[PDB]
Amino acid sequence: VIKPDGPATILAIGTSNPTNIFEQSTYPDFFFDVTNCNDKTELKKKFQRICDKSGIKKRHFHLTDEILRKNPSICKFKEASLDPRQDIAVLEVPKLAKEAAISAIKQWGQPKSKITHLVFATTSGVDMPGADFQLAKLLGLRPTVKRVMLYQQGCYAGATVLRVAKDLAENNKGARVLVACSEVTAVTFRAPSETHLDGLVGSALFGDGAAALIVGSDPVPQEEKPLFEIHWAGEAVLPDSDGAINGHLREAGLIFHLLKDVPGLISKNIDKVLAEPLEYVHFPSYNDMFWAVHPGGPAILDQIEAKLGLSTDKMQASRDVLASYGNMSSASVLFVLDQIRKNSEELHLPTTGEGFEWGFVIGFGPGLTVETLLLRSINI
Amino acid sequence: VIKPDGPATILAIGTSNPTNIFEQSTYPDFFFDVTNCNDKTELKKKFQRICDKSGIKKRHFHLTDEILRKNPSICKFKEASLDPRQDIAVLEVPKLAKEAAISAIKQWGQPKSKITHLVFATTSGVDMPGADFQLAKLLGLRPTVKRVMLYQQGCYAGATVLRVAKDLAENNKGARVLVACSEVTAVTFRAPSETHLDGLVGSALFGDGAAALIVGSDPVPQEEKPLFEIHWAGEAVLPDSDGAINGHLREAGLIFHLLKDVPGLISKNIDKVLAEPLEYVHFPSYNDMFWAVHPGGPAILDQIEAKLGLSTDKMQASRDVLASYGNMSSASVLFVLDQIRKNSEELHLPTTGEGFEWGFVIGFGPGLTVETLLLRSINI
Ligand SMILES: CC(C)(COP(=O)(O)OP(=O)(O)OC[C@H]1O[C@@H](n2cnc3c(N)ncnc32)[C@H](O)[C@@H]1OP(=O)(O)O)[C@@H](O)C(=O)NCCC(=O)NCCS
Repeated sequence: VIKPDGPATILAIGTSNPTNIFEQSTYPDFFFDVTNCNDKTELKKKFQRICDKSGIKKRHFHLTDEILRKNPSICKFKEASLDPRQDIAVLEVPKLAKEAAISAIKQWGQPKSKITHLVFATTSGVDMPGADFQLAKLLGLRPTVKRVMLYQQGCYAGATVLRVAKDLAENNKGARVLVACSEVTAVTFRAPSETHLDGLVGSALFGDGAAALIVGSDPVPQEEKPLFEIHWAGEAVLPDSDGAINGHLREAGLIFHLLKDVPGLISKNIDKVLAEPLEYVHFPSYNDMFWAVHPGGPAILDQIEAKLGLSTDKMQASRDVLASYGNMSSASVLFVLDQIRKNSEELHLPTTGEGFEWGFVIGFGPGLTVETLLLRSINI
Repeated sequence: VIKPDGPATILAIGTSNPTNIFEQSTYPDFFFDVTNCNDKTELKKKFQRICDKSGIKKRHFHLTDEILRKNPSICKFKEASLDPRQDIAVLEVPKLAKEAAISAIKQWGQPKSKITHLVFATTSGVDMPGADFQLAKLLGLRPTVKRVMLYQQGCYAGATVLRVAKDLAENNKGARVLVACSEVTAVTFRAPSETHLDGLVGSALFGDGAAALIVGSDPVPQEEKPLFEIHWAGEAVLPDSDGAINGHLREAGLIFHLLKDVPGLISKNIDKVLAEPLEYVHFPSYNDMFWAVHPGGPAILDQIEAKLGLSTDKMQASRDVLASYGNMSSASVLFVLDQIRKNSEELHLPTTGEGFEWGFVIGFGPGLTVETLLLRSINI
């Protein structure tokens, strides 16, 4: 059996976001108005404070005043609302991923018939057949596409899809994996409550977006353009982090429980989490590496930056994504990678990874699970 | 980078089921009593006829008369019931898998510390952290265990976990994958209705169970005992099968809709689906192969048997699993593999695959997706 020789390589990155732009400056005005919570004046000041410090400037949402008016239960706190949230999500998640996938396939330059695998991740509702099937059908991929559907994996899923794609691409000759992460906040949209302060954080951070990539080993020279090589993939459940990030798909929708200790737990353990991939590549200085860190919140980026002694330009690509699109869960880290290669091509840098050789793709979510990938950039 | 040489090998199989046995003969009496539908006499006769022709003799359930009385909403048709269904499923799914995993690890003979990967599949509710995290924690596996959580993939998931485990084991040296499939019917439990005849099928067929396997390449001689080798893994979405098995996770739980003839569609296309792996091994006669077909119902086993001209003993292991435990979704096909292996050992057959060299693991579900794996048995 002939197995491919080279590491799993990202051959194309494409992104998409819904067209309805919501400025973070005035998001509390919209948020408290659609959920009929204008009377909760003290809670609005608290949400304004969180939004002002969120590092987010704008977010793209599928949900509008019109869609929330047509589905009033989504605007209610504890009322049965899973059915209309799912009906929106099940349709929009693969549709958004379709636009991201088309852009990734167009950038790749090869026909869609060469796609042998499909890895899809979403935390925006569940359905049978899954979003993976829906995407495959919408794009017109081969009916024999090998699918890996990753439902409800949260914010580390951007890293999980690349970890899964690594093994699929590297173990199958000629395998070209379509990776897709798509998040639509229809299921997580929570009305503000004085009893759910961690729900205000999620409401200030979560945005919509989709990212798609083509991953494959042994790139065909003068045909495919290698962007990043995946050299190591792994994860870690952080000690004493039980219940730090919980998410339950209830009748009222997807309820997130975020403890305030999340940025601190990641900072305390980030050096230990990065220990194994660092030794694989002979301990390069943190400041000699590129960083595609999931913008879970600004406090996570600020505290990883401070704990590791990183120069302020390292977290810039992550902060730019957070500023322009917010926390798009699984999609976020792939948008960061796209921004890293785009900045590199725009500035005519030595490599696709901001001039640096090695880099990290870090995602975090439920567990607390921190998913890490060691990437090598390509010389340009 | 040193990659392993051999194919992904099943090194141990362990199974588990809840202790409450419900005989199929009198199941309609229990079912119509807990759901308060004793007055629906004509529907009871129709359900009795489905249970009598189901090929199922007994099913193991976590749900009892006691648990259903303490959770009245689960016994209702359209009343909001996802919350108590989830509370039960989220706790019981990894607990059942723990028991199956312990049995698999014990049969393997190596410490649990050597497990580098965990692939979990379930259609019995969703949660963040997933059932994968919960299983890893309950077993005390390394905090760095690489996880693949397969939620809501239905009845093909038993084959998907093996396809995923194939690439993980074959692309990583020393990798030992814990495969786990666990199904508890708390979410699929549907009160009988004259307006949901598709629900009667699921009510007559779905049972509880868990199966766990240890998958790895390059077995260390005189330490590990190879049971089956995975040589090919793939899938296919059957033509003109749109909406054949639709499953929606609603407020009232998991609702199934069967818009097409599932057993008829698989039979018509099975020759075409099996074409690629048969080609890999020079088209051996179907009757010279072992069959680990998912016991979705009696019709699928009967119709594949008739279309492919199989001798009656081929579907026996699948029929024995259906008879003893019903349709345990993802877990079923792995129980069949265990039964094929067990029959082979007790009858002192030449191979672990009932004397035959090559064989198929066929899973089917939403799409209509048919997942197939080509396995080679081990000489004993
Ligand atoms: C939420 C966040 C943007 C707030 O900005 P900040 O720079 O931390 O500013 P502060 O911490 O001083 O203020 C945050 C306010 O929200 C509260 N808050 C922050 N995180 C909270 C949480 N997880 N649960 C409840 N309240 C929280 C703080 O207590 C404070 O409330 P206050 O008005 O009574 O003082 C920041 O803490 C952050 O990014 N946190 C991580 C968010 C996260 O975990 N994201 C991943 C989600 S999967």
